[PDB]
Amino acid sequence: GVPVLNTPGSNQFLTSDDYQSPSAMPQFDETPEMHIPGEVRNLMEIAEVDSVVPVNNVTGKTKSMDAYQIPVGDKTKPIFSFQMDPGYSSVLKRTLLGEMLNYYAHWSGSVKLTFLFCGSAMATGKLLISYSPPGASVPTSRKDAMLGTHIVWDIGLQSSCVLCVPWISQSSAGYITCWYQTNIVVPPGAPTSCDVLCFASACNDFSVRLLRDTPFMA
Amino acid sequence: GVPVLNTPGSNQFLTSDDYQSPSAMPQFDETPEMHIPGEVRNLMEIAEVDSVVPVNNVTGKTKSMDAYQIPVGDKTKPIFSFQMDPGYSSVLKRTLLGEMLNYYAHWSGSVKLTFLFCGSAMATGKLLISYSPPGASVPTSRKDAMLGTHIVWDIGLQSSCVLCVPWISQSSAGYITCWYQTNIVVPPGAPTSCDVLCFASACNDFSVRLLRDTPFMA
Amino acid sequence: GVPVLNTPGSNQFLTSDDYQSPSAMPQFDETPEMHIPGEVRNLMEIAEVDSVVPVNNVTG
Amino acid sequence: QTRHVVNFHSRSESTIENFMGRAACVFMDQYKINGEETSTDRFAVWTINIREMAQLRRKCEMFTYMRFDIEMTMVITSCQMPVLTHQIMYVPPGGPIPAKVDGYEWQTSTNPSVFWTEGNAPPRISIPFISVGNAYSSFYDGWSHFTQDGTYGYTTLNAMGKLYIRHVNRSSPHQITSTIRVYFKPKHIKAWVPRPPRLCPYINKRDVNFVVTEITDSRTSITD
Amino acid sequence: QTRHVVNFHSRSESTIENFMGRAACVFMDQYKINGEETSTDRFAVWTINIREMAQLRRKCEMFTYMRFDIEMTMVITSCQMPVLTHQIMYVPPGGPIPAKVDGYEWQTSTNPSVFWTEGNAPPRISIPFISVGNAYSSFYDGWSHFTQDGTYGYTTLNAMGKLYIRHVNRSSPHQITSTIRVYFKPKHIKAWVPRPPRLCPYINKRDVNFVVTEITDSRTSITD
Amino acid sequence: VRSMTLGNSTITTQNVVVGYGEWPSYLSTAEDQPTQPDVATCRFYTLESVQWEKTSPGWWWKFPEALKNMGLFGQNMHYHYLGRAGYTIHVQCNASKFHQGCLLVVCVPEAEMGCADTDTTFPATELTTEDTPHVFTSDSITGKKVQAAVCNAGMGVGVGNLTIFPHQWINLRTNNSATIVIPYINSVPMDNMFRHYNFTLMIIPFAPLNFTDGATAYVPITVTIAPMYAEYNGLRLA
Repeated sequence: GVPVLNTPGSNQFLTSDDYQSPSAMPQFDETPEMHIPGEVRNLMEIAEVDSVVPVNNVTGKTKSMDAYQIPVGDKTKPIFSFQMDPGYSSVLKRTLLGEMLNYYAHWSGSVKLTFLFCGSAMATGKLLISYSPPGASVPTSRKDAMLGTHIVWDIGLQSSCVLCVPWISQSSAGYITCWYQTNIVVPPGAPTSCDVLCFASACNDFSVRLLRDTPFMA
Repeated sequence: GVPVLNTPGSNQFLTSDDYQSPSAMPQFDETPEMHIPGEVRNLMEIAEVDSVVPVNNVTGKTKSMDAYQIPVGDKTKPIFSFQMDPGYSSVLKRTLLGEMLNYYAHWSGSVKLTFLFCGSAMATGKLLISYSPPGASVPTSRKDAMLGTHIVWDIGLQSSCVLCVPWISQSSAGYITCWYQTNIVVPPGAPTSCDVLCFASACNDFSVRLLRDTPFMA
Repeated sequence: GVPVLNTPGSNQFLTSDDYQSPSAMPQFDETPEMHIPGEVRNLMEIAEVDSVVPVNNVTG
Repeated sequence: QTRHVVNFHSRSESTIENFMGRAACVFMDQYKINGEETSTDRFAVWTINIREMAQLRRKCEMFTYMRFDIEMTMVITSCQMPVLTHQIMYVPPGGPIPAKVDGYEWQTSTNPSVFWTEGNAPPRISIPFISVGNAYSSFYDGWSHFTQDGTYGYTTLNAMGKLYIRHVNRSSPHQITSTIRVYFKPKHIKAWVPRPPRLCPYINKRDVNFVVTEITDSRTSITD
Repeated sequence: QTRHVVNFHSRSESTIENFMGRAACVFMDQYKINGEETSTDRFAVWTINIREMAQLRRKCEMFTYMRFDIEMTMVITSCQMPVLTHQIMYVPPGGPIPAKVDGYEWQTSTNPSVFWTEGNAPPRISIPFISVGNAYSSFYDGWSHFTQDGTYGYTTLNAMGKLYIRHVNRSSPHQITSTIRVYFKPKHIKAWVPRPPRLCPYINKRDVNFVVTEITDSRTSITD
Repeated sequence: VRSMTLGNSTITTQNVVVGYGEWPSYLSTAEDQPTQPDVATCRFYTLESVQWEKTSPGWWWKFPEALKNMGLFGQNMHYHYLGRAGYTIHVQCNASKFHQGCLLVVCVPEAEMGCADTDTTFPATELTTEDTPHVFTSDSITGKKVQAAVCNAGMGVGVGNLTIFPHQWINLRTNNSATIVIPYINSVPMDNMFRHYNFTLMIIPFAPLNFTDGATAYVPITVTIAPMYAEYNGLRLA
């Protein structure tokens, strides 16, 4: 019949191939597909969902829900500060963003952060959210944070300030520090100490290349 | 199904084949190609670049940069003389021309030579550059070199004389000798002894067929 | 993929076959054919040439 | 390593078929050829489920509902004769199982089986979407038996079958101990209802029970 | 030999794909099958790089930047039984490596591996352009760690992966010593920024260090 | 005679070798956004003049970080960790009419140099001394430093066939000035300016300087670099 000749690679089993498998049950006709709500067609649709970031993950507050709460209410040291990279960072590694990025080796994109102030409706103050570029050093003072990139976030007007941090990739990252511009001003009835929740997702669109096994599972 | 029959040569591994290799990472999408300056699309684009030829490669002057310098400034013996073949010639075997030709067994083409006079701007003389055909014998005198092919290269007018030597191939070659037509005439201020650099490349287009392993590497 | 089945005569070496041999030097481009005088395209062009016949081939 | 300009724009490797559809070894087992005519060590079983090893199990728990064809390719070895021929019998969810290597179930016409002889390419058997419902459920917050009886969390919709494997050779002069490695692969996979990733380590292969684990790794202060 | 009229006009053999794209043996290694359950002599490694043997290394140093798919075909032998089946596991640059022949890394779904049984055609596995950048760099005049730390000349962009090779057979009655010959081949190769050829001999396989060599072979006088 | 000016730096010049036939250009994304300084950066940075005697074997500079203390370009290297530029390089020689000699002015992208005694490395301050040039040597040397013998310039290649790169001959018989434009050759669009040396301007005297007992005993070689189309990463939020 047809003269064929087997190339190198015949009668082998490459694990990652896409050949036509001979079906064991050919007569069998499978169940018709109904419409089920909430289809996922791409993994990066999970990374685009905001989720609470455990910024206050200090040594004794990680098995409770005090990990998610940033205590607000000393103006010389910042409120919080963390590396801005969803991989290899204790704060952003178990986020929905940071967990769908540990399945991959090459990823690059931007990341948006939402700071929801969960204090009273009468508490009023200012917080200064500074961003350092990936090469720069952290601000040691509030003035040195003001001279860089910042957003003086008035709490009494808006209760949710949104960032969008670019240049986030791996294959020495940024910083999101936060400072007391003013103290929390509060009437006699409302409580003095408040909390700030944080969030993280993919800002506009996220690029991600090389799939691997996750490190968390043992 | 389809009646096939395996020919002789099935299930063998010919080293030089061009078969469709089954890709191990099919899902993987490779990095987009940016434009990088200076693309090579053919090896003979390296042979067409001029490069300095160590004509003065005598027994004690090959580990210094005195190999490249032809001393100018006795009219009975020639200044320099060498075989005109980029293979199996000590002068032209480590040139960019002569080194991309040792990767091949069959090559044929022409070769151009540039003689850059690196003396003073006041030194003036004449040099007679004779060419012997691949069968002919070398000229023993200046007159016998004048009766063949030559170019009386006036240094005081132009400082760079270009040749183009044809019939250069292997699968008993020419000669580029050089003679004192006149001595180097020099004013009282300028130095008396000068140098002449040489160059070599492919003249118009170069033909080359059978790839092999280079002899230099051990 | 394509369901094939090997017939009798697979993986054999018939001496007189005309199959596509895998070329060992694929990059190699052979020398161009010049015109050489006196091409033979058929053996019976040799038989049509006269030649002297040894009729007197006696024992000595 | 150093931080490079990772400049490209692609999410083709983040789709569901390029995330789940990867072959992974899910079942090693030994099975002899001779001796002990009534023994359970002359064949393999492996009830097919996604909760086999925790690396793949974690990926299937990104999503609540998913449907997919499976295309497994076995890799069978041998130790210690003639040329050996094997049999990999897939029984459907409604199917009789053998009790011994010489049971009559092995001859059931409704149980498809491949007869792979040693030396060739590995045997590949593909199984369509069997389930009664419209998708396989990774999680089932419900009770199998009505009125809150036993067996929490186990629905019968996400039953995929079993995979009985034996030598077809009746006997041998010496002992031959074959090893099989089943390479499971989802194919033509769709997935619904995303779900947060697993945080705690896995305890058992039929339940969701866990030990309370910390959220993230701890650091010294909030500002360092 | 004699000087003939070498009359033809061709430079198809001087293109980059017809100059670099040639299969050359770059890795011989031995690996046993049994004994020494915790040993490093039961599998092979070969971190994939172009700086393997000096004959090929010299050709890749004609050019500063180049990008190419690689398509290697192993040639596996054996000495001293059953029919043997091997496993050639390519791990990507981001990939876990085995420490022993029985490590769990061998079962990683993201590490593609071929299971070649003895007697068939040689196994062929093809790997695309992996690198993070836009080309592989033959030379890197720079430091891996910022602020001029150690490890000169080694960038992480030109990392290609590794190639772990073992027997899949768990044991054997006698000793079997297999030999593998990896045939590396660049494919679909582009090359930028030409570069002068190497003059001095090579010292070490991870650096450009050299001994000062003479330019050409010496002759007696300038005129002979 | 053309008096070029860029910003607040004017030089006086007297044909350009565009490296690899390409003129430097900008990179043209909201995920990563470059900043184009344009202001300053493009001015002429004249290095210290280099005296070329009869026994000088050569010099080399390693860029981009040879300009690490040169004004705003050397200050934007500390604030941005990614960048790229073009580096128009003028090389005058202003010798007399009775001096003779010849120079090879070549740029050599990715000049990975070799240690002097192999089996070890060099302490990273031997490749570059910012502004000042490391000279070559006439013979072999030992010690934990760069094998700076000419005939094997840095890379173990022949020094004669170093002409494959963007080059220019300065023959004092004919000309005195050289100019080379090097359009950022690299495998990644932007890279750090302290880790990676994009190219190595090395000036190598093939024909040695010569003169008589009345002339000046040296010829000062003047090097001038203009970083063109320098762009950096973004520091602002998106």
